[PDB]
This record gives sequence, structure tokens and C-alpha cells, in this order.
Amino acid sequence: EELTLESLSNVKANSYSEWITQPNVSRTIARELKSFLLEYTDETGRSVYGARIRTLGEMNSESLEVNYRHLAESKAILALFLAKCPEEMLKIFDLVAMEATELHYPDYARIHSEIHVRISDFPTIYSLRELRESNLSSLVRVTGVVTRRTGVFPQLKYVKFNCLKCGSILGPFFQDSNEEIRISFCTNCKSKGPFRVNGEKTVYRNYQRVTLQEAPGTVPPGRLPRHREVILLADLVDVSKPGEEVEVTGIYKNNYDGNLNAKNGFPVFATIIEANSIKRRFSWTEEEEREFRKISRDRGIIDKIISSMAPSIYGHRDIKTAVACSLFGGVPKNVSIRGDINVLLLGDPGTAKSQILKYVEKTAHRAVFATGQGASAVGLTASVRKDEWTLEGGALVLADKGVCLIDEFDQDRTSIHEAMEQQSISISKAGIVTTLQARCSIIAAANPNGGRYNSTLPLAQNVSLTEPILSRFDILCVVRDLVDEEADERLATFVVDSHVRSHPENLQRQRKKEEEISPIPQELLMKYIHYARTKIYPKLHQMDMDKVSRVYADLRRESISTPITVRHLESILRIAESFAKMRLSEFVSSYDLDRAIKVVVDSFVDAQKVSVRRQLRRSFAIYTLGH
Amino acid sequence: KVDDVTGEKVREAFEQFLEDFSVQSTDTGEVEKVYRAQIEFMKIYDLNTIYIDYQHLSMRENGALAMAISEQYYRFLPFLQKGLRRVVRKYAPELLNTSSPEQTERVFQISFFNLPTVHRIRDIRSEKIGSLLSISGTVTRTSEVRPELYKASFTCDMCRAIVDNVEQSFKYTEPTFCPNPSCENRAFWTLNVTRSRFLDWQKVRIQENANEIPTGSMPRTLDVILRGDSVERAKPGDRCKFTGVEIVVPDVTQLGLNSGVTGLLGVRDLTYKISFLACHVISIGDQEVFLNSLSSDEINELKEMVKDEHIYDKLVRSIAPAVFGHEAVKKGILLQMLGGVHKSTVEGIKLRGDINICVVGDPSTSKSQFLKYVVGFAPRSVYTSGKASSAAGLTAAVVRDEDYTIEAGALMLADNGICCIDEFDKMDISDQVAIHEAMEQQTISIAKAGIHATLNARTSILAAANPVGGRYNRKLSLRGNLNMTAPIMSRFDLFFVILDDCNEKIDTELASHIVDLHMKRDEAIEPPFSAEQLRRYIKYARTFKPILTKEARSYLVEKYKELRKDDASYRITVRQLESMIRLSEAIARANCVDEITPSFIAEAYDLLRQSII
DNA sequence: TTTTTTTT
Ligand SMILES: Nc1ncnc2c1ncn2[C@@H]1O[C@H](COP(=O)(O)OP(=O)(O)O)[C@@H](O)[C@H]1O
Ligand SMILES: [Mg+2]
Ligand SMILES: [Zn+2]
Ligand SMILES: [Zn+2]
Repeated sequence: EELTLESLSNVKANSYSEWITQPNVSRTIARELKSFLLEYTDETGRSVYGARIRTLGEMNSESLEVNYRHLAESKAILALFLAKCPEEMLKIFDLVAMEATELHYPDYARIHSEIHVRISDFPTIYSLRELRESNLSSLVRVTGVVTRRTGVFPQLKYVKFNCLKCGSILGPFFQDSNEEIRISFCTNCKSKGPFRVNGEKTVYRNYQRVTLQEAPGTVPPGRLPRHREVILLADLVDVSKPGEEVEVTGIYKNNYDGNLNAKNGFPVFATIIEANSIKRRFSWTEEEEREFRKISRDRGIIDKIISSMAPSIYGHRDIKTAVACSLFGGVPKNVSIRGDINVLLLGDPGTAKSQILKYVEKTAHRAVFATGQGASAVGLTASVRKDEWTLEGGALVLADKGVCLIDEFDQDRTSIHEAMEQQSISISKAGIVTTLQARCSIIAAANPNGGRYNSTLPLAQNVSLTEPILSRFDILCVVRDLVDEEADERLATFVVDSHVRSHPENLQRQRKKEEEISPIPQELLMKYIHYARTKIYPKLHQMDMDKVSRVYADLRRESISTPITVRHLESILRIAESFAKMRLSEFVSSYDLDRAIKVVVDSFVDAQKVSVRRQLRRSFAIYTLGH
Repeated sequence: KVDDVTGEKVREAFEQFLEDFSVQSTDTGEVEKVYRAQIEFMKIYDLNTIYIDYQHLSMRENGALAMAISEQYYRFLPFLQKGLRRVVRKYAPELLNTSSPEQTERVFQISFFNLPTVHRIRDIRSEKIGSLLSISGTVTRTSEVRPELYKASFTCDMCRAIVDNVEQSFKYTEPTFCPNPSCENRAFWTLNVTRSRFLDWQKVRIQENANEIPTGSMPRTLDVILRGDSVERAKPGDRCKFTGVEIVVPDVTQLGLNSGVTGLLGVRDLTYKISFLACHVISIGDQEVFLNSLSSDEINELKEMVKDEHIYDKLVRSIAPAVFGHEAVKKGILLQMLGGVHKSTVEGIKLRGDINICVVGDPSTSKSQFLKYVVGFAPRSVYTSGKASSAAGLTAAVVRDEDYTIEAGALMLADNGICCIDEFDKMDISDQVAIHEAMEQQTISIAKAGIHATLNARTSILAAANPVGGRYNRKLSLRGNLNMTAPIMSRFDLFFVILDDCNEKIDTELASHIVDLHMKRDEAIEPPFSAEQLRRYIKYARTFKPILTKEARSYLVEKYKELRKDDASYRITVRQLESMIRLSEAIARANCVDEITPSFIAEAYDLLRQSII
């Protein structure tokens, strides 16, 4: 006999699981679950789970998305039961998924013999510290940043064995993913013995563990962050990468180990979470695609973007232009033409250069921020440690088409050398020669010669970077703490206004808060860069490139007059492409090239201030400013 | 079984002390049976532990029960718990059960509190083993809470006979003989995790206090153990008193899971390690919510010095009462302690509101006493000498404990509070750079050692250095008069440079002041306010959130222009304007005004101008 | 990793 859902309400069992394991109870639970899946629908009346099954089959995904609220909306009794005893109802609901999927996709078992239920929107949430033994053996929704990840190694999903004494075959016991089997007995002969695993009958599931550490902000001030390990199983394996904030939902399991016992001298059990559903806490959409396409216009769209670059920072319009061009970047032409735009941001200390770099960090879809002193050249490149024996990558490698914010300019220097020469990182650590293609943009900043900039002596003399390093930068930027009462007053007004607007006292008010300091909304802009880089691929204008050729020849003549390189030409081309991209132009126009010419000519002018600056100004007044 | 008639007598006396205590100060001597009332509250909230004052049980039954329990707490604990269950049945039978499926037995933790005395770590003696005592000290280390297996349950893997309610020793214990007489399984005890009940547990390490046995000795340390609600009950690195019993920890490895006792173990010996099992933990080290926390008289006093308008000057005077002179420097203390409004702009850029002060004085300027008062009077305050200090110990350290892990440094030890840095001049340049990046980021990231963790590291820094050559050459410039990386100079909010003066009158005054400081010792000093009063007012001000004013916006912009002109910029930058705004915030907090006042900006402008010298 | 004489 089967029971009613109201009958299920009467647990009438020693434990919630004890109630669930009841056979008729299991039947009722399965029937109700299938009823929910087929019946529960969005307010629209469409079976959200029906469409989910459709996609699941279509994508061949082996994990079925599930929203906790949906069951809480209907059959909430089962929601509570699952919360109390997640494992049992997870198994039952997985079988329900078997049945729901097969009816719509008969014989889907071929594609995936099994499926995995993925609960979502679990109401209760706890931090690692919040976790308590009461929480154990129940589902928990937790958040953090993954500290370390291990490679996805196979694990024995199902296991048969063979008693050495007789042991023809032993049952295909299901491995729990947390402990060994240790049957410690033989059915063929009633006794213990070496139970050799039966390679004939065994199922293997992808296995993985990643350590999770409490988010810094989540940590109470002064309190020490804590971390727990969460085992990732097949499908869920390799979802996120170390150093990434993530939220997960799994059973807070535990187990015994004499290791900790002796370590703490007490009978205490290690606690681990078996992730049932992972979630990482930007991407544009069709609405944003079409919106960008409209707003993409000749109406100072470049100028508007620049105005929205580091809006919290006053002036520095040239710097804003350079950083915008770096963000959008330029199309690479491999054979090996670099497409990245490496920009250095030399300035007097306290000139907000670090702040604009951080802005880019927030404004960058992918970027790596490091400190020349607080960042390791090994951490920039790679390192090797026992996993066992394994290597790890470096920050520069971690930058993959993503701007590499850096400043505070040894081993780091040569690492950059190899990086700038070719966007890849060679390494022979542990006698294993290999390379790591970074292929990423770079942003640099520093204090000239560790002191106030000196107009006298060229920009290179104002710094200590080797000339190769200087040249391989797509462009260089100089900032000087010159004093002007009018400019100082404007800066003071801007700063005080910034403090006032930012003061906590001052959500819907955000629209007035932005104060139109940025012509375009920041989010729309971020999606703008992402969409443009993904889709916009400027095409150079050969007919215009002839004028580019003669212009570069003129620049070479003037360099001989008092030092240009083909690298300068390539930088001009790259930044022209970036100009085209900022306005969603897949065809580079003469105006892109004009802006590129002006910018690169300025970056050349920064050389030799007191020496030649005036002469260069007179020579190039038409090339850079004339139009 | 063993009668332990004394044990059951203690059980009876204990239940009668829990139910018939019949004592309550509320409504004067009117008796409420405060333990029966605590049982009622227990039913209200359905907790596990029962808080029991030692003094209450002491006055109970002449304290003979207190004496007996305090000695043989270990022996009496099962009897006490059984009596507590009996009392629960008598009055809270619902709580008797854990309280849907069957609800198991509810464990009650008898956490005695308010002991007669606290014995120091070195006061610990084997004689006290198992006796209920209380220990004070700061928490040097702690552990993640983990589920100790209180009551164990095993299914007999040969007949399926299930065992339950098996108390575990230090080593993981298992059933020896199957309860089913028909079965004869002596092993193969698959632990029934579900049936078994696990209590929360946490190891905690503490060290001896400075004024405990400082005489020629290294501060002794103890490993106390938190259990039940006590777990996590206390924060790390804080002086607290832990009441509990002295527990002897045998080495499980010897148990099997100088020499030791044997011939039991059997042939194996056994070596022990004393420890402590805490039962109760007590720490001893919003604006309206803060007022609520205050007492009525405390609130009145708060209002009293709030009404005072000289309050600002009197507070500055109270600062470093022992220290004489250097009133602007004391003002700097007060302002830094008050801090400033930290804010993250709409773009998200975090704007620090904290103030990091620097001091450059010749030797004997009492800057040492200055920092001593600061840290002593400042919560979340860490003091260190730059000459002798390690970066990791100052910011954060990586250690391996079963396994790579992290150890907080000074910045962590005082994040979100004072960070005193003595002998800064002597401090390592690379370590100075580590701090520079850390403080500027208001963040510390442990990228090395494989791990890439990061911590808030937000705090205020009171740098204390001496001028190069032990004397500040006024001909030279601050940048150059002292060895320190200029960019870190940029982000030091203040620079109190202390010079010597041959003013005979001042010399006489200071000499008399010091000689009185020795003659009358404590009587010599007399600050306007008590340090506790000062802290209460300071926290109240912290509750305030200064807001900038139109007149204040103006006054600020002209004053910054004037400063730029004055340097006309080696020491004047946008950082200086930021510090100006922060100083305005601090002044308003001292004024306890939610808004900024051009007078406040004038004060800050004078402060920075003097700092420029 | 951190601390550490000692030599290179
Ligand atoms: N154009 C500007 N607009 C706004 N603030 C500025 C500007 N230039 C400098 N600053 C201020 O200078 C301060 C220090 O800048 P920072 O990023 O530390 O420069 P650096 O990287 O050289 O140390 C910042 O807080 C910033 O507010
Ligand atoms: Mg900076
Ligand atoms: Zn066999
Ligand atoms: Zn048995």
C-alpha cells in the first residue's frame, strides 16, 4: 500500500530519513516528485521543468537544474524532508529525473545512464564559521573563494571485489566518495581476507576536491578566515578555478580519521561537503547588443568613452584615452603581430595612477593586478610543488587576453622581457622545458627614477627601464605634479565633490549619484568593451595605410633629425584598431589613424623634454595637432 | 552497579539546588528559584547548556556541595547531569526530550560560571586534576569547531545488532562485546553516524599574561578546550577567563587507538599531557544601540561631557596624562583614535577614513611612553619595535599545521584599530614596503606559499621613528632627515617632528613635572576625564558620521589652494587634501557633530600647517 | 615559510 502526501506529513519514524526509507513512503515521495516536475509550472503555465528536461536532453547535460523555491511553492513538505535528510530524497528525486527525462527522451540512458539533480536557491545560508554540528548531515548553502583545486582524477563509482581465499566475485557496492569499502568479510567463505577489486565490474566517476576559504569581507574584522574542503564529483568537477568566489550547496558530511584523533587527542571527525550544486557569484545580452549598435556613432563616442574612463579621477584626458584604447585593444595578426596595447603610466607618486589602475581592475572583464614588490616573479611565472609532483602557473600566465595591471618597477624584469618579446612564458623547471602563452595586455606605472619627474633628460633617463622594455610598450604616459592655482582649484572642487557624493549619508538615488560624470553608464560600458572585443575586428584601410606609410617616413626623418621604430608603426596601427573598436567599427577609418598618429606622436614627444621638446613640437604641430 | 551513595546524594542536592534554590534579587529578597526560572527560560529557547553560578551553589547548602563538586567534578559530572535531567522531567519534561520524527535525548551542559577565584597558568598543578577551576589569559591560538563524537552508535556488521549511547574516550572507542548475547562479534562495528550524537568541539591555546609571572620567565601557555555552546564563544587574541576542569590528555598513539606506565596498553607505556576543558567562557580583557548598552548613569555622564564645550580641549589634555607638553601631538592621538569616515565611491574605489600618524623625535622625547599610553589605552592596538620585528609576524605568516595554514601578523592582530610602530626608523626597508603596500591597499594578501589568501588589514598606524643621526637637522628636509621611502611618506597622514629647546622656563617646568611624577607617583597626574569615561565618549563619537558642509566645501578648497601655494609640492599633494578631509571628519567626531564646520577645517588646516613646519 | 649561524 502507498501513502498520501498528508500521510507523509506524519513522519511517525525514528528519524526523517527513517521515514523516507520506508518503502511505501519512498513510493509516495517519488510519485509526488514526478507530479511536481510534470505539473509545476511558471506563472505562464509552461512546465519550467519540462523545458529544463528538453534542454538537458538537447545539451546532453547529465545534471538537472532544480529551484528550491519551486518545490517550496508546491510540495513544500518534501522541501523540509529533503532539508532534514538531503541524501535519501536526492537519490529518490534522481530516479524521478530518470523517469521524467526518459518519457520526453526515450532511451536517453544511452546518452547518460544517470542524471544528477541540482537544487538551486536554497533559502538557508551559512558562512564556514556559522557551520555547526547541528548543520551536519544536512544540505547547506555556503559561499567563499576557492583556495586550491586538484586535478579531476577518476574515482570508483561502483566496486566489486574478490576474496583471496575463494572470492570469485563480490557485490558491486557503491562507494560513498568519503570512505573506503572495507567489507572486512567474504560471502563466498564466511571470513575476512584480501578482497581483490574486480576490474571486470566497476563504475568510475570523475572526482575532485577544492578548498574553500571564507570571503575576506565576510570575515568579521580581526577574525581569522576559515576554510573547508568540498569534494566535487562528476559533472560538478572543474566548474570554477582557484581564486574565484563561489557559492555551493551540498551535504555537510563528515567521517572518522585517527590522524586528527592523535592530532587533537580527542574523538573528533573531519567534516566535508559533497557539492550538489555550485554557483559562481557581466555578459552582455541581445538588448545590450542592439543598444550598443545604436549608440555606436561618430558623435564623440570615443570622447564620451574617454570621459567615462576613470570618472572618479579628474582630468588626465590623455591618460583616459590611452586606458580606453588598452581596454578595447587591437586585433592581432599572427603568422605574430601583437594585438595587445601595452601602456605604461609613469607619474609622480600620489597622482592617482594606482587608483586608475584599480578602476581598470574593476572595469576589466579579466585582468591581473600585481605589485612589483609584493608580487613574486615566481608567482608571475610559475612554481613547482608536490601535489606527488606538480607545477603551477604565474600571474602573467593567468592573464589571458586580460590587461595585466602592474607597477613598482630583477627576475620580474627578465620575465617581462621574455613576455614582451613574445606573449608567452618559457620554463624548464624540474628539467621540463615548456612555454605558457599568456597573450594578454599589460599596464605599467611607476615613479620616475624614484622621485619627482625631471623634465631635463629624456623620459627614459627619467626612469630606469631598459630601452627594449620601453619600446615594447605600445605607449608610455607621463604625469607631473605641476602647480597651477586654477587647475589646483578645479582639482580641489572635484575632490571635495567626490568625497561628498561618496559619503554614506548623502538605491534609487544612484541615478542622481552618477551625476553624469560618465556620459555612459558604467555597466553598459563594461558590456560595451566585452561585446566590442568579442565581435568588432577592425579592418585596416590600405588606401589610408599609404598615407600612414608616408607619415611614418616623415616621423623617421624627424627622428633622424634628433628615434622611431617599426614598433611605433605597429603601435599606431593597433591603437587605430582600438579607436575603431571603441566605436564598434570593424573597418578602420582615417580618423582612427589620425587619433593614433596624434597619440603616438605625443608618446614620442614625452622623450627629451628640455632637449628637443620645442623642436619636436614645431616639427609635428601639423602631424599630431594639425588637421 | 557501584552505589556511589555520595554521588547520588550530590545528584539530589544538585537537583534541589536547581529547583528549590529559592533565591532572587529581583523584587528584593523575594525568592524566584532563579535556577527554576532559568529552566523556564530554557523551555522558552530550548538550549542545551545551563549557566550555574559557583557562588549560588556555594551559599547553597553551606557550600559543602560546592566543595565536593569543585574537587571531584569529573566523578560527579554524570550524577549532576542525571539530576539535571530529573529536574527537567519535573518541570520541563518537554525539554527532557530534544523536541516530525522521534526526538532523541537532549544533552544538557552544566557550565558553571562565576568561580571564587582564578588560578594562573603556572598555578596549575596535578593536584587540581579533575577539579573545577577558572583560568585567565589571552587566546594565542584557536581551532575550527569540529564535531566530537559524544555518544557513539555502531551496527554489528555480523548480526546487525545496533549499539548506541557509547561514550568515547580520548581515542576513538568501539563496542567490545556484542550486546546480543546470541551474537559474538568483537569487531566489525560499523559506526552508526546517524544514531551517534556528536558535540561541537574546539581547541584553544592561551599564554601567560604580562603581569602574571614576568620575573625572568617565558610566558607559559595552556591548551584549553571549548565544547558545546562554548565553542567559538570567544574571539582570538583576547584576555578571557575560562572556568572548567583540568583534563589530563593521554597520548592516543600509546593508547593504540621519561617512560610511561605499562603492564596494563599492556606492554605499551603511556605518556600524558595536562590540559583544560572549559565549561563556561567569559572575556575579561549603533549610536542608539551603544547608548542602550550604556547604563543610565553612564548615559547621563555621556550627556554631561557632551554638554561641555571645552570638552575638546579637556580631552586633548586627558590624552597621555603622564606625558608633558606636545599638546598638538596629543591632539593628533585623539583625532587618529576618532578616525575618519571611510567611504567607497560610487565607482567603487575605497576611500580610507583612517589616519596613520608618524612621529619623528629625538631620543628621550618620551615617544616610547607615548606609544605605551596609546596602545594601553587603545583597543585593537598592537605595539612593536621596528628594529626587532618580522614582516610576516607584523602582517601575516604561513605555517603548516595538520598542513599549510596562516598566522595573523600585527596588522591582523590590530586590524580596524590602532597600529603602534615603535623604532620605525630601524625597521627593515623591505618590510616597510610590505607595510606600505598593505596599508595603502588596506588589505594583506598572502600570495606566497602557494596559498593566495587575503585579509581586510584595515587599521590606523601610529608610526614612531627618530631622525637620522638621532637628531633632526632643521636645515635638512623631513624627506632626508629620516630614512624612509618617500611614497610611504605620502600616505602617512601626519608627521609630528619633536625638537629640543633650551627654554629655561620650560626646562624647569618639565624637570619639576618629572620629579613630581616620581615623588607623588600616580597622584601627580590628573587628567580631566577617566580613561573609561574617555573611551565611552570616544566610541560615542565613533558612532557619529560627519557630513561635509557647503561653507566647509568652500573653506576646504581655498585652504588646499593656500597649502599648494605654501609649498610653492614635495609634501603637498591630493593625498594632503584627502588627509585634510579626514581630519575634518575627526574634528567633527570630537565635536560630535554629524556635519563639518569651517572651524573644524580651520583646525585641521592649522594642524597640517604645523606638521609641515 | 621562518628563523638562523655560518660560510661563500
Ligand atoms: N586627477 C585626479 N583626480 C582625482 N584624484 C586625484 C587625481 N590625481 C591624483 N589624485 C589623488 O591622489 C591620491 C593618490 O593617488 P595614487 O593612486 O596613490 O597615486 P600613486 O599610484 O602615484 O601612488 C588619490 O587618492 C587620488 O584621489
Ligand atoms: Mg597610488
Ligand atoms: Zn572467501
Ligand atoms: Zn552482533
